[PDB]
This record gives sequence, C-alpha cells and structure tokens, in this order.
Amino acid sequence: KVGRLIYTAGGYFRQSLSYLEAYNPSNGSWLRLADLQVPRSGLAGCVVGGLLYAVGGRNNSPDGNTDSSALDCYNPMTNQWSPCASMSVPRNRIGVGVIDGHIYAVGGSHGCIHHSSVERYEPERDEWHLVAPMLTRRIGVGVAVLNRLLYAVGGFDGTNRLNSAECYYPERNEWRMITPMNTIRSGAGVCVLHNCIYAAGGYDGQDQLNSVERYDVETETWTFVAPMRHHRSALGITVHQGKIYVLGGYDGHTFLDSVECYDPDSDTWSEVTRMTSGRSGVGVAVTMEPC
Ligand SMILES: Cc1cc2c(cc1[C@@H](CC(=O)O)c1ccc3ccc(OCC(=O)NC4CCCCCC4)cc3c1)OCO2
Ligand SMILES: [Cl-]
Repeated sequence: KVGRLIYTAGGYFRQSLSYLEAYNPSNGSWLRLADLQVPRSGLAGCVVGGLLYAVGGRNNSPDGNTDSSALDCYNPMTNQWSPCASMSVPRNRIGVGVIDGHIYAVGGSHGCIHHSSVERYEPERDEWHLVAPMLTRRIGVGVAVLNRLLYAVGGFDGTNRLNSAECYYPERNEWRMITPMNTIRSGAGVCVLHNCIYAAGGYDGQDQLNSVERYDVETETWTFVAPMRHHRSALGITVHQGKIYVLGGYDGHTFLDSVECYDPDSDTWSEVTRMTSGRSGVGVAVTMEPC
C-alpha cells in the first residue's frame, strides 16, 4: 500500500496542457514528470498493472482543436510515455473504468457528435473492441466501477445536461438505467468509495456545484454528503487510502489549484494541498511512485 502517489495528467488553462505531476499525500510533495507527447484536456486516467493510462481528450491550442482517440501508457519505472493502440473513435470529455484488467472507454464527444458508444481495451493484446452502447449519449460523463459493474453518471447528451445514470453488466453486454441523481451534473467527479458511487460537483446548466451525492448500490438511493469547500466543474477525482481527493476544476471565476480531501468517517472535506497551477479537465489516477 505504501509508495503510491496521486498522478494528474493534462488539463486546461487557456489551452490544453501536457503536464504530468504526482502528489504524495504522505509528505505533501509534488513531482513534475514526463510531459504527455500531446497536450490534452478532457482526458481520463486509470491504472492497470502499475501502468498509468491517459485516454482520449482534446488538444485545444491556438492552432486548432483535435479530439483524441489516443491511448498512451506511462511507466513510472522509466518516466517514459509509450503509444498504445488507439480507440475506434475520438472521445473528448470521456469517462473510463477498469474491470478485471480491461479499460472501458465510455462516451465523449467528437466534434458535434455525442457518443453513446463504449469500447474495451485488453492490455494483454493491445487491442480495443466495441461493446454495447449506452442507453443515452453522454459527454462529460462520470464513470466508476463497483463490484465489477460499470456505472455511467450524468453528462450532456447534446441537448440536455443529465441527472440520469446507468449500469453496464459485462456478462450480459447490457446497460440498464439506475435511479437518477438528485442533481443534474455534467463534468462531475465520479468515483467509488466503500459500497457507494460518489458524484462530486459538476455543472447543472446554471452554476458550478459544490454539492456531493452518493449512490448506495444496495438501497438504490442517492444521498447528499457534506459539500466541497469549493464549487467545481471539470474536476479531477480519485480515491486513496479510504478518502476522496478532488483536484482543480473551474468554479465560475478561476481555474482552481485547490485539492480537497473527503473523509467519510467524519463527513468532512479538508483542503490538503494546492496544485502547481490552476487547471480543469485533468485525468487522475493512483499508482506507484516513479524512479
Ligand atoms: C462541466 C461543464 C462546465 C461548464 C461548461 C461545460 C461543461 C461540460 C459540457 C456541457 O455541460 O455541455 C463539460 C463536462 C465535462 C468536461 C470534462 C473535461 C473538460 O476538459 C476541458 C475543459 O476543462 N474545459 C474547461 C473550459 C472552461 C469552461 C468549460 C469547462 C472547463 C471539459 C468538460 C466540460 O460550460 C461552462 O461551464
Ligand atoms: Cl473542451
């Protein structure tokens, strides 16, 4: 369990960013590591077999905007990024979940297309394959895995921001709707802690949110928990040592450098550190420290 860092990749401030930085919750330290080959915001991060994966996003630059189908893998042992097989389609504002060593890429946009499509990556074969699409097109979708089931939460379908959510059952290759959230949320941070799927922040169509709600898979209910100290949309999120960490985002005025930590035992959020600069739209994941 020791020696794990919170990695933040990419993001957005004025333009899409190539930063890879790692935070050590045990000593407060930040490390700047190998840049992404291509700056990207709206990407997702995940970890399989100790490798950090950056999936999709968009390169926003003064010389254009390209939605990304890329899957790039970072090895902390080498501090090197390597290209992996690309997805079938570009996916900006994607969500990602891992089940049994496989990466699921969910939704996202390509130009004006809002995807319902979903695809699954097999590291052992370096191949992607499409699976059943969601019941709703979703960009800015939050994705988490609980009990080897994949959840897609909120987002924007091209016309409406969503409070709906749905669950993918891999052995049936089938999506089913679940209880909708109490709040419409696009660009929320979604993760799993204990038996619950948490949805923190986001945009409801009018304001950035500091509210946080959690879905109990047993009771099929969403319940609000303590709100964040800051309103945040397009925030990064991960879980580390039984706590939720939220990184950055946009509060309606500033791109935040704040990192907050939620303790479920006290139902409190605390400010724990600041990123090296404010940004939104980052990919976040946890893996061993580099060398
Ligand atoms: C969440 C959101 C907030 C907004 C908004 C549009 C959205 C949605 C889309 C929607 O509701 O159609 C959204 C959802 C998920 C995202 C995930 C990543 C992501 O990275 C690129 C990025 O970081 N851009 C930033 C520039 C400043 C304003 C836009 C949002 C932040 C963007 C995301 C955007 O318009 C202004 O506030
Ligand atoms: Cl964008």
